[PDB]
Amino acid sequence: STARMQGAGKALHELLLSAQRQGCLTAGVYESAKVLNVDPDNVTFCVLAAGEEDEGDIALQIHFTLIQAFCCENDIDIVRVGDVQRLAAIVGAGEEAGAPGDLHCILISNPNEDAWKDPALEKLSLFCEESRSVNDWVPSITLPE
Amino acid sequence: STARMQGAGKALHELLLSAQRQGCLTAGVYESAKVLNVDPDNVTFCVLAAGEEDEGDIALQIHFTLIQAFCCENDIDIVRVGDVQRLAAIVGAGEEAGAPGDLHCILISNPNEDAWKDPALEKLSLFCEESRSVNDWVPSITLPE
Repeated sequence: STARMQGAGKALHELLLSAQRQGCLTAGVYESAKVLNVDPDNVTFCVLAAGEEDEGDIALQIHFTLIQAFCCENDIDIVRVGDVQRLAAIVGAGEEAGAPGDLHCILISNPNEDAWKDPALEKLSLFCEESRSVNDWVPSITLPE
Repeated sequence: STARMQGAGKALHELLLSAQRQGCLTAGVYESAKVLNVDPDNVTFCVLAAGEEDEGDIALQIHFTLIQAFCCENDIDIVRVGDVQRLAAIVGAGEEAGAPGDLHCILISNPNEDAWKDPALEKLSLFCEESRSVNDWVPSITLPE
């Protein structure tokens, strides 16, 4: 895989960990929708995730369409991951109350109102900008195993 | 009911008819989500509708939360109606292919790229502005019978 792609997986991986450790990681569609309605101005990155077990989920795809429309109109960087388990493992760092019931959508906000100069976030911001240039608005990232 | 409220029902009723006649009325969540992703800049009004038959529909409420978050962040006037049948009758003007499968969400866009100086639209725009002042972001309108 490309250096850019490998760099994306690492950057997203790192971004997920730092965010959950800083308590600025929102998990699940329901919770993400609340945040987009309550405090959108502080959202800095969005990850949509689904797998073969989700194919045929109409409501979920509508959610992805709505979440994508929002992030794009608000200049929120958004990517997609297809390895839900790999994602569950990463996000599943703290004391899971069983297993993050829903990881189909993940939002990351900045702890402070001002910008969050996180290197991984800037790395992804450039990665998305590049995919956007070829009209790939919700590019997929392959998380490092 | 208040003059303002009665004026809202009439304005929304009129707005619905003019819009469907001008082919700038999008019906249903799926179609509305597509439009918000394809051409949001031309959406001028949003109506969410549901009834007792929808209580317990989780996916639908998430849709309402996402649609509301979008319209609000984009300054799209949004209201809600609880009389689905009354709404079906109004929207059901043309040759229905059975019955508008989904009227839970309705979008209205302006025929031209420029503003749409429709009197009913301006009437509702003021009605929403007033409800917004008392933090009522998705106010309900009672359609005239």
